Amino acid sequence: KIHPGVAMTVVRTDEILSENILFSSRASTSMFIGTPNVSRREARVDAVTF
Amino acid sequence: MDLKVVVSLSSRLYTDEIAKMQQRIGCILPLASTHGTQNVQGLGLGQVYSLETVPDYVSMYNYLSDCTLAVLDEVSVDSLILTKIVPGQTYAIKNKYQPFFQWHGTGSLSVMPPVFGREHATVKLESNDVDIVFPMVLPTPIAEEVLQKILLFNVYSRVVVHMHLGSVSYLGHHYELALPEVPGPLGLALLDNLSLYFCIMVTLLPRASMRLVRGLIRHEHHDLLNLFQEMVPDEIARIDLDDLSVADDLSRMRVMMTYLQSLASLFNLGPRLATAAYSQETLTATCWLR
Amino acid sequence: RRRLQRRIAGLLPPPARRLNISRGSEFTRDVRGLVEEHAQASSLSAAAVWRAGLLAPGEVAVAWSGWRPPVFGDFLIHASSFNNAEATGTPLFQFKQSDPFSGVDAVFTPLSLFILMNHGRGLTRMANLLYDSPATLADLVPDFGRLVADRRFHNFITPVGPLVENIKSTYLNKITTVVHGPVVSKAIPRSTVKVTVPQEAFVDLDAWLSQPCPADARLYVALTYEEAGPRFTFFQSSRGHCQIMNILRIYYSPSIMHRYAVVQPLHIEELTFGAVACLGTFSATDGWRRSAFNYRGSSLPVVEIDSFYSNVSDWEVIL
Repeated sequence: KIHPGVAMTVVRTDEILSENILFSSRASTSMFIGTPNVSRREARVDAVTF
Repeated sequence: MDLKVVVSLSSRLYTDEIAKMQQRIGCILPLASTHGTQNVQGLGLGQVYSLETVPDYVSMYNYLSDCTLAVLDEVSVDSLILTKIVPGQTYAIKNKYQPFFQWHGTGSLSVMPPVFGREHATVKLESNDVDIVFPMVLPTPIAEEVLQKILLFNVYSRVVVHMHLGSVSYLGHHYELALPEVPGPLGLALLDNLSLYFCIMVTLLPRASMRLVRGLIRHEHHDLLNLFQEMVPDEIARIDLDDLSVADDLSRMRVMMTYLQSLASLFNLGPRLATAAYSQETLTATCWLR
Repeated sequence: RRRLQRRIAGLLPPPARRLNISRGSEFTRDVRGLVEEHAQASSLSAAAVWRAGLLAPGEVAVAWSGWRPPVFGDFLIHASSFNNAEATGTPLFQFKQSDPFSGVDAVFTPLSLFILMNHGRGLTRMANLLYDSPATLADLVPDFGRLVADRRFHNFITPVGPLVENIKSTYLNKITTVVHGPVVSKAIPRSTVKVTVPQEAFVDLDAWLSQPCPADARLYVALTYEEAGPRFTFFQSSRGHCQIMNILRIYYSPSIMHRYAVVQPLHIEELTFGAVACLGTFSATDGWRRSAFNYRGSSLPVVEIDSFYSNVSDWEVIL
């Protein structure tokens, strides 16, 4: 427990779970909504996956 | 059945990267998942083949057999679409690969990690800061020649004849391929299993066929016999001193043909494509997964 | 050439791969025409037959879609050689009998396949509880000791896929099994069928290693040759056959040197460390939900692979 001939500066990172607040102004972004088209992916032998 | 995987890029895409990707339309690309939409990470062979100096081809094979396969048909800015290759469907796969291997009529295609360089089959995407590389698709005999040339350079590395091994030769052109130095534990494990197979071959191999070829070299000269240079090997001399017996030979061949099928399946790494009716004027082939 | 347009109108339109829905609440007739698959069983009237469309050639069409109809293997077995308390979805194994004309075949569940390995030397409690006497099974294989001794037991047993129909006859049982295709039960209330493999004989190989998740995770059955008699293990993997023989050699790496150390292979035929065979594919996500199989007395753990596509293959030797 003697001191060595050198020192150290211990850096670490600490994660903090926050509860954010998002503001956004009116008419900031114009967006086009598409069409919800349905499909068939896989005809597995007992269940078909849409 | 609907096979359409749209891959949304998380950023934009410049016109040079668009024009480079648009030349590679119809080339086979692997995917991470099999779902509807995907992000750009996991696409291509680039996640296992990093931008380094050291490759590892057998790990890319273990990736390629694990992941699915898709064909690149539409590329746009911010999103490019792919068409999956599920077994049971029949696809039109165009020959849009720059080292031009001419395809056989109703032969068999075979996907492949990029043996002719990283920079050769790739697109640099600085915009999404990743790299999409394209797996090579070449016919199955030339694929076997490339695979055995890689393994032969892996075993001859502690010996040295280089350019006689480090360059594939096809009737269209002969091509150089990238030669690494060590495949790590996976290529050595493949060589381990093939060493088991080869050593058990030289256990159970018959002796009457050596007695055939020893007199046959002394009898006949052939292109199957010119590589011995009219010198029977000494192992033929020190094995053919015994007699010949047909019962132990039929006992030996019943394990020889039993093991050679599994040795044939020790070269089926990477998924295989069974093709049909390849037209040499449109460079596309009606092909499906085998 | 105007009848040609009528023929091509009868031939053109595939089932819709895409359909623009607006809401799910309306449930239009177009999306019903998308989601409907023609059945396989209907009542015995002209209206029900014409409505289900069984009489359409090749595939069902009322008066191609990526679906393949299954094929059924029809097997006649002795009522003693099989247990009628078996589950439906259990994979069986026809043994090629050595007579020129038989009529009656010989199939084996992996429970029944266990007691051919046990005698001469949990799971075994349930196995001996189901079949009382091994000697009524150990004569179906006439020369079991020689065939195990010269390591030719893999080429005489071929897999057959899971069972679907088992009529409860008294002397000569007829069972139906799906040797290829979508495994689905032939019951008048069409209910699903789960391939059941007992738990101690089914060791996973994905979690045995412990990112690209594929869809079709195959199921490999594996005969190996041990000094304690041969063993029938089952392996689930999401990889290729090229991958599966390498990783199964790595998995059996202690057992090969075990069999070598206790017994020197004095002849040339004892080198083969059995073989493997792909039994078919299933979905890698909801695969292998664990369940239980209850007899009257006891209960063993058993895996339940659901929605299996049976596809057997030839034997690839392990060494």
